[PDB]
Amino acid sequence: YDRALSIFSPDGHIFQVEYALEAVKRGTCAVGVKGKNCVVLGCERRSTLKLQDTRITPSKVSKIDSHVVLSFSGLNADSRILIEKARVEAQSHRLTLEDPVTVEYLTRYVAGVQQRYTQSGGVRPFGVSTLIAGFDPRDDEPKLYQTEPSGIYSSWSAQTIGRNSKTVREFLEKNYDRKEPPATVEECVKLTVRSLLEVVQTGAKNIEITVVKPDSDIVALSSEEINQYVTQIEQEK
Amino acid sequence: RCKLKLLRMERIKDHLLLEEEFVSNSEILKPFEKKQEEEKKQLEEIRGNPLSIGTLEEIIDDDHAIVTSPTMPDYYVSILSFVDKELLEPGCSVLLHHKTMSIVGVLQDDADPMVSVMKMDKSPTESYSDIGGLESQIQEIKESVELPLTHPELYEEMGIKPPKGVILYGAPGTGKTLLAKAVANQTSATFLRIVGSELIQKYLGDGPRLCRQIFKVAGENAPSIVFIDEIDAIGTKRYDSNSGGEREIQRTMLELLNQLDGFDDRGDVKVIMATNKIETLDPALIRPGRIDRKILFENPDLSTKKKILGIHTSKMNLSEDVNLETLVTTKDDLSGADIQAMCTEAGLLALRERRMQVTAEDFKQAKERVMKNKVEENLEGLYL
Amino acid sequence: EKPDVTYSDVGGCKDQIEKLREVVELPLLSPERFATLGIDPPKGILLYGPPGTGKTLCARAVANRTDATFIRVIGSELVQKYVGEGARMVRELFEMARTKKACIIFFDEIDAVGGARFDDGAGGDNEVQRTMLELITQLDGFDPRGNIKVMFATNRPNTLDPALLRPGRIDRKVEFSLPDLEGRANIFRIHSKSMSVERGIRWELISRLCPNSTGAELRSVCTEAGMFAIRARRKVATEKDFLKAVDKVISGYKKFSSTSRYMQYN
Amino acid sequence: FLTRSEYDRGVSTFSPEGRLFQVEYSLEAIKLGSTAIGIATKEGVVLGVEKRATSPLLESDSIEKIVEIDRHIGCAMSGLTADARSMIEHARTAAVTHNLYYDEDINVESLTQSVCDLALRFGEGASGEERLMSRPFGVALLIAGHDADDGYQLFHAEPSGTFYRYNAKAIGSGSEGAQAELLNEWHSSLTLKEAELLVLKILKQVMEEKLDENNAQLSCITKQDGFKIYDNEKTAELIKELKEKEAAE
Amino acid sequence: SEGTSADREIQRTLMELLTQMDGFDNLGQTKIIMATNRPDTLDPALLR
Amino acid sequence: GTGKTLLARACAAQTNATFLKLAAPQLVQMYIGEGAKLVRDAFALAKEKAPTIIFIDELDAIGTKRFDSEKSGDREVQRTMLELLNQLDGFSSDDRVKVLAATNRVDVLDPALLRSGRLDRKIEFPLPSEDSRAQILQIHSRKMTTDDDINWQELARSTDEFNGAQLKAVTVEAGMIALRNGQSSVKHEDFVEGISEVQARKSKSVSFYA
Amino acid sequence: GSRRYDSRTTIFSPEGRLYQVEYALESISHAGTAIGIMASDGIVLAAERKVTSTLLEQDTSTEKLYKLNDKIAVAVAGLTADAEILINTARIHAQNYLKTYNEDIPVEILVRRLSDIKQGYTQHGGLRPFGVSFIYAGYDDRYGYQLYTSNPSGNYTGWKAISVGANTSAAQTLLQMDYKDDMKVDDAIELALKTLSKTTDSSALTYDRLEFATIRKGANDGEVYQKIFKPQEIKDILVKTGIT
Ligand SMILES: Nc1ncnc2c1ncn2[C@@H]1O[C@H](COP(=O)(O)OP(=O)(O)OP(=O)(O)O)[C@@H](O)[C@H]1O
Ligand SMILES: Nc1ncnc2c1ncn2[C@@H]1O[C@H](COP(=O)(O)OP(=O)(O)OP(=O)(O)O)[C@@H](O)[C@H]1O
Ligand SMILES: Nc1ncnc2c1ncn2[C@@H]1O[C@H](COP(=O)(O)OP(=O)(O)OP(=O)(O)O)[C@@H](O)[C@H]1O
Repeated sequence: YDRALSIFSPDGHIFQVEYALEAVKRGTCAVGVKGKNCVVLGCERRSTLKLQDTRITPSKVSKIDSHVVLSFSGLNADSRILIEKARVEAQSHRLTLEDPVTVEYLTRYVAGVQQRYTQSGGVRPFGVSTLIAGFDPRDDEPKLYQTEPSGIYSSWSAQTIGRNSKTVREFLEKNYDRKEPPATVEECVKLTVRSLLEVVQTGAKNIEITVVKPDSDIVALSSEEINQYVTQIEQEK
Repeated sequence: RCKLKLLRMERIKDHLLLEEEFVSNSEILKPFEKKQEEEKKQLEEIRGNPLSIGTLEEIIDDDHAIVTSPTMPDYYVSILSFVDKELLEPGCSVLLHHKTMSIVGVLQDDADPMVSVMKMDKSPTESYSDIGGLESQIQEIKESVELPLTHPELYEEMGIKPPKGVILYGAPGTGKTLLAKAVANQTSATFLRIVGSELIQKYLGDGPRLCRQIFKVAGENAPSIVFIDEIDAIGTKRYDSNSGGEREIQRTMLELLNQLDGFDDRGDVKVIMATNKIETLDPALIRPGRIDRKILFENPDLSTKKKILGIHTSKMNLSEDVNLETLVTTKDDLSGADIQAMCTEAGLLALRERRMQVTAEDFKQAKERVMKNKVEENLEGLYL
Repeated sequence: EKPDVTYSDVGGCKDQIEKLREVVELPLLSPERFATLGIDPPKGILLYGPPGTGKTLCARAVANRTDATFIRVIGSELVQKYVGEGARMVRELFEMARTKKACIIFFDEIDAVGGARFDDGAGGDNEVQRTMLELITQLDGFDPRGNIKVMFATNRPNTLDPALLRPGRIDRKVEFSLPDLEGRANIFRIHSKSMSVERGIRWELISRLCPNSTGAELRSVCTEAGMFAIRARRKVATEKDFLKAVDKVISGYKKFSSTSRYMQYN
Repeated sequence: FLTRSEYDRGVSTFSPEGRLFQVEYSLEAIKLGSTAIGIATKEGVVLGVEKRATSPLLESDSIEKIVEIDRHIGCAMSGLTADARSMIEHARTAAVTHNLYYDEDINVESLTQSVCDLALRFGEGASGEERLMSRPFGVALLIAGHDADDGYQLFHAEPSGTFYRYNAKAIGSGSEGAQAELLNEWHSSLTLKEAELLVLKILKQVMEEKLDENNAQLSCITKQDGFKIYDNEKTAELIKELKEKEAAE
Repeated sequence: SEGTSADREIQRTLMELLTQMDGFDNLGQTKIIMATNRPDTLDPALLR
Repeated sequence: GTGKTLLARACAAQTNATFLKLAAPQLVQMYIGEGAKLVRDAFALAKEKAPTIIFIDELDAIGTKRFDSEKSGDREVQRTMLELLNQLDGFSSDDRVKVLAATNRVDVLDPALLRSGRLDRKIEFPLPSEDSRAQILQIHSRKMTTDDDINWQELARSTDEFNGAQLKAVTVEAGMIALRNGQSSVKHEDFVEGISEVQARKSKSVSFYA
Repeated sequence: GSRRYDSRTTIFSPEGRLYQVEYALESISHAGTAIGIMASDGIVLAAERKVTSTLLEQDTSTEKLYKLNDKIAVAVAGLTADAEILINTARIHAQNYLKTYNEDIPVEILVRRLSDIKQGYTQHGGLRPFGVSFIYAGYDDRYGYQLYTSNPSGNYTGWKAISVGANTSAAQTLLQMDYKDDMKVDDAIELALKTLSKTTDSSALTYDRLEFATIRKGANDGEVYQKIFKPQEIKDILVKTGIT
């Protein structure tokens, strides 16, 4: 097989990149907001279905190195091929050039990965959009990037992708400030919970929060924790 | 006392009016007795009986005409006695004299079984705010449909031509259908409504005569508002392929461009089109100035759906139990036809009980049936 | 009967309408100059180009000026239920126009009925292509057109007959164009001179803001600005409302695909 | 959408046009390009790009369409910028290859010719080169540069595989509006700060926000200082001194 | 007869031939010689 | 463009033979047994007024290649094709009745018109030749007034593959240009600029590498 | 030629969605039901055969049930041919893991590997999917008993109670009402049986139409006894629960 699954369109596009963006629209919603000394990725999980084992099943936030997290929206099945490439590149960087990867280098790699499956024959793009966030090593600047299935990469101050992202994005213009992040880690978490409660709704059990602090500390806050943070927002509102 | 007050005035007046006209029938003929009475005698003798129906093909300006009768024989008749030649002109049905055929007058005209589908017999009993909410994308349909009929004054100040046309587009169930019938109640001018599935036919040539007609009637009985409901239906519906197909679709489209506009200089025919296949139309259709302000509708937001759900639950029996706001929580960027089907289904739960009450339990149960429809022609579960 | 539209009101202020005035308009006024020349005077013209360029608007302008008979045809009006019925229609229409003295037949929207001839071997296109042929056989004839000036209005040159587009019976053929950066300024002055606006404005400004565009947009820049006029409750139109309106039309054009699209196949 | 296209089933198939349709479509993706303006003089070449703000929450000072090939050649991308992620690496490789084999600064024209030979390699397998692409690139470059053999040169590289040497060219969406002004205002008797200010004149007209250094970026290639990306503080000064002289009218 | 009315005019006249050719109407010393320029135009009840 | 219809009228009138004017689309009628009856009466007339030449202009309207029709009103059209092939057979009183036929294309004809007995001699009208073009130009230009500095070879070199309708359309177009300068005599520099203004094609299109 | 007749079935729809995946999911509710119910002491896997005839031999048949290794067995529902292949791919993967680390595979790892295999066929190469759904019962020490379903797209989620195949919606409703977090294996066996008695696509529900298998902690010394039952041991525990 060497026949195209990418047929050029007279519109100034490729159909399959437009189809791949819709597929991303229909995916679960991710928020990213970076503090002054943290990153915070909040993601919706549909836990609406009952008798779900949640212990054994991976969160929709995957660590790809000891200080770079990747969250995603769109085709869940497809995403895992990207996560396996990216973990592999992370070691290769240590092998041949030494030190851990930079968030930028890894983001670029991801960018070239999704890009490839557009331009090559025999393959269709991936309809998966990533939020790549993290720290560079020896550094303490949070750097929050977004890559999208067009194979276009971006830096962002805060971003959201997924379902009904627009509703959260308008909220984020108005409650997060370009000039000032919220400075405590805790307030940043609650700003993102407060944002999540627009579309997600339906109790606080469909909210999951991963917080990363520099020096390679990725911890994910449990349901119990969230429960306390949500109730606060609830009372104050 | 609040119904009665209305009734007491209006009934007594319809009873008097009726009675008035009985005594009055006789009274019509009294101010004359030879001043008009005599005139009537003169016209009648001329006419005699039967007055033979003809069809007038064409006039000649020497006081004659060529009729072709539906009984076969053509006749070179004379336009004589009690007739204006300005009420004559192709298409007329005429009264002929049963000895020598002279056109004594024109009184007969005969309606089509296609102008019967077009013309409506109702005035809409529902009015506006029966899907209300998204009530700022409705002043793009009442500042260009309602208002230049209501006020010439505003568009005289600014001068120039006043508005012309709208294309309504968006998700299905987001009110498009009711929008059109809600402006026709307020304006009260001739409301034509045609389905697009009737513009697609299984016979050629008659396709174009139908589409050419709608605006010709429309300009005649001006002002008119022509609702073309569903112009998304022109490329998805088609019968056979040998009197259907490309050819028949292309021709009806071509026809419709002359009508709107075109060269006709017909009557007022504001246009309202509902669609959601807007890219199966021409660039000379979605051309500006046959569309002016165009209206996009998307799915309502969370606080909009609270406007929608309180319209619908006013007509229903209520309790202190009922809580609207948690029904809102569950639905997330869904149509107000979805929300209209839960309230219609909630009384289906009341009907099923045979209990006259409607409770919070009845609204939540039918919300589960409404969400069953959405995700079960789905079979992915969680997005694969 | 000839609808009233001034000759200075036109769908496009160009030298293109002047070329019309040498083929159609002038040998009706003066066939004296074309006798002195001795040339056969040109009769036919093709009017073509993108929608919204007021294709049919300059031919309403020219219908005001010439005062000849206008007999207008719709191409989708030429197709009837049974085949060869429409054969009757066209033949008869042309012979009525020969009897008529100083007349013009304006072929509008003859994209169906006027299209290219080709074979299908099982089609239902053949029955339509009978009437397509009936249009050729009348134009050359076995006699000439004795003062019948012939316009054909086509959206599309993309498909046409090559014997309804032979160059001796449609003579000079005029491409109608998109207004220039000067041409939009002219159009939009015909349109805002007609509107009450607060003096000291630029009609040049509004053209720049616009990309290469139609004047049918410039007729709707005013009218949508007029609706932003009534909402502010102004008798007058100012600069501020004109800005909102330029944004409104352009955003819509992109969203659909109003320009550089002509659809159909025949 | 759905505009008549008779043929377009092959990715190279003809067409009563006399030329391929797919190549034509590639050029119709550069009219959706964010506008890149470039004025070439005999004293230097200025590459200006509108960074393009999409959101107030997007950091628009971190994203840029100035891309360095090497110190003596700069390049600007407009169009579909994912396609330029693959080619710009290739071009940087290329330059380096020349410095390995010949220990010399590569000609601007030569370098331009190389990504064109890359640009033409769409297909299902044919000719001397093995096809590895299958759809044509939908991106155009403005390779500027300086060599000490033919001076300042500026090239417009096409997805077609064609290169035309320009003396100034703007591409992108506002291309049509730009090239009217270039025709009258350009000449060969310009000086560097009168050109620089010309980039910001024309940038002003195709601006969809307003002009400030939070959505516009300048960059140069100078003979004795090389390719230099102008920072925002420096960029600001010039934008204000335009605004001083436009208020002298 | 998904076409025009012409094609059920064909049909009325064709049915008349079949009752003649074989029916309670019988032939005879009457012979059919049928000359055609292509025989796969025909209805197969005229190939019979 | 080659003046198919023009030639046949001119030559049939010069030599005298009863010239019947029939346009093939007129045989198509939505009537059968009356539309089909113009054909019948067109032989009956013609055998009285014999020797006569029956000129059918176009022959695609009744000259359908189709005779395998599927689901269409093309079996109505072909009954005037079939009735034509019957009376173009001898049962005598047709030995002196002829046919001229002009048609735009000859790839659309029925296999029962490939055959001799119908139209036996098959004449092609070719695109003009070098000598032929020069002649054509002089025949139109005889009608109008020219100056005496014209060279008919110059104009004919500079037009290559121009059909007779385009060449009629240069000659006319020259006196448009004349009128606009404002003359009363038509220069030899005008016919050259009518080459560009009116052809058949507007330029060589946009080329970006052709 | 070839490009002309190319199906192109691995392109996105306008919805962003993959028609052939859905078509695969449509066709597995035409195959029999396989259910997993996780008890706290073990895992019951209960499958209803999609064939039955009195002339059938359905006694050596293990036509839904397969051992991948002695600690992780599967229930198969769908097109059996495609499924057989993956089953020996899986064995090859288990033994590989065992070669290199000299330690049995955790359930987490083998379910991720099969899933990536599926992912490849829908992602490119112009192929049609492998239309199979596996219910993995397995024991590992690291996370205990773990129960899993995977679908032809190649995506997995853990479950405490699941149903696949025929009447998925139906079986799910039932499971939710009659589940309790911690059960004995017997109570589970009972429940496994009971759900299939209310969902059976023929009125009758019998032992010879049940394949039924467990993994039990009734092996002493913290080991797990994989048991695929004989149909005559199924017959007794079906009379126990009083169905027959
Ligand atoms: N805002 C609302 N308030 C009350 N009823 C509403 C509202 N929106 C829609 N509905 C109701 O939903 C039903 C269908 O809506 P309608 O036909 O008016 O619009 P539409 O968007 O074209 O959808 P569809 O054409 O599929 O019915 C009607 O009974 C209508 O009144
Ligand atoms: N070039 C222009 N100058 C002035 N007015 C223009 C111009 N172009 C279009 N218009 C406006 O557009 C209106 C309608 O155009 P018209 O119907 O006459 O055009 P057209 O080019 O034949 O297109 P179509 O036939 O497809 O409708 C005109 O009445 C006029 O107000
Ligand atoms: N040999 C010629 N001499 C002079 N002018 C010529 C000559 N032949 C043709 N022309 C010019 O070309 C015109 C077109 O000719 P005519 O209509 O007879 O051609 P045809 O090939 O049957 O085309 P159509 O039937 O499509 O109109 C003539 O009216 C005449 O002006």
